[PDB]
Amino acid sequence: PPKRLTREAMRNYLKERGDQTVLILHAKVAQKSYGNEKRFFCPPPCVYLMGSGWKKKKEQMERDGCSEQESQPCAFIGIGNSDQEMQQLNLEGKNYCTAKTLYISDSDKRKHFMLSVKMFYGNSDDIGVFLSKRIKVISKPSKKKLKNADLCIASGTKVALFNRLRSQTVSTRYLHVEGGNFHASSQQWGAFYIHLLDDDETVRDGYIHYGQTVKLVCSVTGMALPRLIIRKVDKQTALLDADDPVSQLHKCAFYLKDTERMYLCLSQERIIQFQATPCPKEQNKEMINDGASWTIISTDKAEYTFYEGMGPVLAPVTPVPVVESLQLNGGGDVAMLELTGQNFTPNLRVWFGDVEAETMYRCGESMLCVVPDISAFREGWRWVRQPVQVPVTLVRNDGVIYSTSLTFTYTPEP
DNA sequence: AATCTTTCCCACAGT
DNA sequence: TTACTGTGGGAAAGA
Repeated sequence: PPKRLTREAMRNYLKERGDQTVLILHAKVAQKSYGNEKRFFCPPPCVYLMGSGWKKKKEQMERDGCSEQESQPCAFIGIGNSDQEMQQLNLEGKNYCTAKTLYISDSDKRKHFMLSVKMFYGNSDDIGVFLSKRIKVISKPSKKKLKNADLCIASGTKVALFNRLRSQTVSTRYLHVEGGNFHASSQQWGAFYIHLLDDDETVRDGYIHYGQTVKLVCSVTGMALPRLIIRKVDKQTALLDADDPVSQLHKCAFYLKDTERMYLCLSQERIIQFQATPCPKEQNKEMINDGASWTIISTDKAEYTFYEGMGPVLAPVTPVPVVESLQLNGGGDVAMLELTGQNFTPNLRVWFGDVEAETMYRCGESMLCVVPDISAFREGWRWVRQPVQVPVTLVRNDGVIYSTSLTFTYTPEP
């Protein structure tokens, strides 16, 4: 039968933390296909397997007699209904795989959907079903123009940047940090924070408009580009006088501030600067290189982390709970902690460090638990003598551990 | 009338 | 050459 997590096994986990993590990276918007069209999601949704637990799991399975294909994690992806209209992803040799041929027909009437990722090992042992964040279905890019918060880009949020032509032999390329440099990758795409700057030269809020100075920061490596002025393009000109909101899937260019019309530009797989030509017709326009035209789109991320605290289990690890936030109560006579998040179940207990707490399930989004007494952690303490911080972890009845990034602090009373 | 969003159509450059 | 395929741009339709 399945075993409950022991205090010792929790201690061992807390010491090492070899979690298995599934990340799903995708755009927040998808353009619908009309008729027999296939307009593929771009950038292509990406599944990443993160953490040292994938290697540990793989070694455990092979020691127990699995071959390499049997221990290989497998993934299928689709857009959230029936059927095995799900497309296979190849994760062999890679950390990750992109879903390059997903689309949504106009016969689908949903205004929003989630990607569904189904995972199992090559021996057919179920891992489970992992959901993306919400994706809004759009008809096509505008323009021009804010009341539609969903179609605008807020300062501090993440964007992908890709470079297309209508038809080319060469692969669509995506801004992606790799090998210690910004590159225009055919295989992976980065998500960049887009920071609006005080254009004097720090954080400034609100939505991004053409003609504003922004900083692009890789959400993964923290690498940053120089100050850029984001400008609007149509066909092959950057419009110098546009100042309307930047919107989903619009073409734009990045003029390197204080430069003699140099723009961020791709060259094969390299990111360079290229000089625009001044345009004799009208002076409020500059002709740009095709490598200097980028499509911008807001990006999101679903992340699930799990660990077999008591060894292999027969139930899938999913639905994986995610804790958004922690709220202290008091309240009743008991010190209570409220957890808000997703995928909660009555088979979960909140653990404070290596101490299991009485936990009350309310719904998939809410749980309460009894804050252990400080002596719990500090033997003989009859009150909080100095601050004590402990990790908060969710644990399932079969010993699977769902780590949280959150802690709880006991603070001395003033 | 006017303006905006959705759907439909076509042509490009690659198979 | 003709036939077929995603994609951007622009026309037509619907709101």
